[PDB]
Amino acid sequence: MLQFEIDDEMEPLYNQAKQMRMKSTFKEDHSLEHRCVESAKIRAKYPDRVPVIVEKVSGSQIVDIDKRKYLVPSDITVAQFMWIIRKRIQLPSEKAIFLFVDKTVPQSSLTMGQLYEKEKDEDGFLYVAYSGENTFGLEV
Amino acid sequence: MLQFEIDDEMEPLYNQAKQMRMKSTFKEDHSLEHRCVESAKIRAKYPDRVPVIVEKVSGSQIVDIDKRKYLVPSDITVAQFMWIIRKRIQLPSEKAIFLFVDKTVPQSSLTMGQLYEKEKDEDGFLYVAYSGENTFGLEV
Repeated sequence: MLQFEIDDEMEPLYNQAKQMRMKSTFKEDHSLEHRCVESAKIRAKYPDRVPVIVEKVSGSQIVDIDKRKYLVPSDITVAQFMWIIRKRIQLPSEKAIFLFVDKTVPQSSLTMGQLYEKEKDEDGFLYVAYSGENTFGLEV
Repeated sequence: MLQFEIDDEMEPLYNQAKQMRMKSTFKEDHSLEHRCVESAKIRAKYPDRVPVIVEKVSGSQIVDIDKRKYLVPSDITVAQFMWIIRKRIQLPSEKAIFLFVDKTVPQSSLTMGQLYEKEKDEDGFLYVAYSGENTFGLEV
C-alpha cells in the first residue's frame, strides 16, 4: 500500500532462511492429494501396519531422527514405539523422551492401531512428535 | 457487511458458553498492570519465593487443581514441584504427570528459581501448565 513497515510476520522467516546450507516436514514436502493416495496404498497393501510420520518438536534441543516414515505393526504399544524412537536416536535411558499426538501425550498402553484409527490425520497418516526435556540453555 | 455466515471463529465460543452454570485463567481474571504490580510486591516481600501460576492444559482429561497461585521456595526443583502438584490433585503415582513451561517439559533437576529467572512472563509470574496422559476416550 502507501505505508510500509518491518513486517513482524516475515522477520522469523528471514532469520530462518539465513540458516541454510532444509528440514522441511512431510506435509511441507508432499501435496495433500499425494499423501492421501500414498496412505490409502499403504493401508491396502499392509492391512496390519499403521503409517506414522515421526518429527522432532520444532525448536527442541534433542537430536533429530534420521528416518521419519514408519510402517508400524498395529499391535505395537505407545510405550514400545517410544522405545523404538529412543533406540533410533540413541537417547540414553537416563534422559526423558516424550511423544505427542495432537499436542498431547498419548497413554502409553494404547496400541498404535487404536491411536491410528482415532487420531489419524485427514491425509491418512498418524503424526507423532517427539522431544526431550528443555534445559532452556541453563546449567543442569 | 452485506453478506453473512456462520462465523467459524465464534462457534467454539458459543459452544463453550452453553456449558456454564467459569474456569477463567489468571491472565483472563486480572489486567496486565495488576499482575505486574502484584508480582513486584511478591518479589520485594519474599526474595526467595517465585510466584507461580499452575493451570491444567486446556482440554486435558486430568482433574483440575483447587489452587492456582503458589509462592514457591526458589530451591525447590522441577521434580519436587511436580510431586507437590501431584499431591495437590491426588493423582496416583502409577499415572503419569507432565509440567509444561512455554509448551515444553522443563528439565526435572532445574530449580524453580532458575526457571523463574529465565522463563518468567512479562508480568513477573512463572506460568506452569500440567496434564496427564491422553486416552482419546479409548479403552485403556
